[PDB]
Amino acid sequence: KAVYNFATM
Amino acid sequence: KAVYNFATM
Amino acid sequence: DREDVERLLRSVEWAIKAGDPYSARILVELAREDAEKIGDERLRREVEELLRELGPHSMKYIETAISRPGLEEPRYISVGYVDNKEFVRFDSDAENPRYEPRAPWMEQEGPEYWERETQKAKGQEQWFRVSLRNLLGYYNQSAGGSHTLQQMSGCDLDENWRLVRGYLQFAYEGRDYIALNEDLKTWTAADMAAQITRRKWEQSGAAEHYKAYLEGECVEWLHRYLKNG
Amino acid sequence: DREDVERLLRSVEWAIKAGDPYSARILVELAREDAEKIGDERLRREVEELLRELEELGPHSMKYIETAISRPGEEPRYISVGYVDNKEFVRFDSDAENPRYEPRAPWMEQEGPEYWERETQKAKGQEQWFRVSLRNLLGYYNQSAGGSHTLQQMSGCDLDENWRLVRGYLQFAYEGRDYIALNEDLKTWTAADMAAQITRRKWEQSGAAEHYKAYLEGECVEWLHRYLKNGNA
Repeated sequence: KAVYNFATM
Repeated sequence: KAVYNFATM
Repeated sequence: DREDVERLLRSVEWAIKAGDPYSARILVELAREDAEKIGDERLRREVEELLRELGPHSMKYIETAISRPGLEEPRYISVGYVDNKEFVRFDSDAENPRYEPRAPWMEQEGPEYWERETQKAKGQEQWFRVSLRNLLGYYNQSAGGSHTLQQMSGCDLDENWRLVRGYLQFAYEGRDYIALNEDLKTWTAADMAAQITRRKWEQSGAAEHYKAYLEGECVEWLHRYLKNG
Repeated sequence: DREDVERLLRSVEWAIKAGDPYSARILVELAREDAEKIGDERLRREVEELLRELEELGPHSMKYIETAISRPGEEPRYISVGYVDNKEFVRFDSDAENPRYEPRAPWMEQEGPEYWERETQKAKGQEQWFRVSLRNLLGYYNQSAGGSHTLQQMSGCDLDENWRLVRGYLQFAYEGRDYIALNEDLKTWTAADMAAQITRRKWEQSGAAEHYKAYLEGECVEWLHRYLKNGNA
């Protein structure tokens, strides 16, 4: 199962 | 004749 | 120009080193078209050599976003691997983009699994396009060139299927940008721009979200993948 | 390690593209020694193929290509080689037994003592400038002092048929990679990365381009005129 990112760079 | 550099990096 | 192609070539090496020939191949095909219009012999040669290049357990997902001057929006690719073998894949270029199984043992996960994985990919696509726009400002570079953003995340397991290392590291223009440390608590920032990112992510507690994933759902579903194959 | 050797090889290519086989083969010999101790065959093959390329190596121009190389234990090696019409006429190398600029072409053996004593003074100043700039850059990139690091400079002029200046040059590379360059107007700078943007703000605010423009337009062209005549016969 893949990760999902929160804050953008 | 060669150049001589002024301000460093 | 040559500088665009070198950025593409750097991303190939990163893609190769992270273990994703699917994105390595799309990238080198881009670099090869560009080199043949330019007519640089050393670059043309560097494309060929990368073209030539193409127990303990692990799961990794390698994600790629590619911006080109004719692309109104970048391409977004995600490929997952279990023990260095492809098992799921998403490509924004498909007529119907969605995660799809690449291994036979994956075809027994049912509908809810696939819709949620696909939901994650659609959010990741928008995250990569926003972050690409952010990086452009950090470096004060011109939007017209080629640009890549790459991500690798997942976990390594020992002989006992126990966590040894969680990882979450990013590349920009094929160069190391920021990386979660082995403590899963702090960040290593590889250049001056990435120091802006690190500050931001430290201030909003971003590491905690990734720690929870890497030590929870990530290990847990690798175990199930390991028993399904 | 592998990363150190890659920097050396990038510096080889920069030297080749700049037109200095002398710094190029010095650099690539260091790469060959390094890659034999690591034992990586891909690396060994890269070094060998750059070695082949160096083996396999009107309008008028003058170039001085300068190189500083920092190595594991101390002081960096500084080299400078001058070219007229792509042919070596002078050279300095800090590793020589009494470092000094020496003639490399026969038409240069006529310049008097005062000529060489002042050229050697410039090289001595340059070597200190290069070792100070190498330290500044280490901090700019927060790198290790134990790794290999290189800093490369090319300056000079091209002339048209009436022997007038068509283009002056002054560009820098750091570990084989483009760092900063005077633009063709000889008034503005192009910086490649964010480190080079620090250097750029510094050099704009102290008027460094005016100093280099004066050279490119004056002594550089005037002494190339004298060398070309001296080499005419």
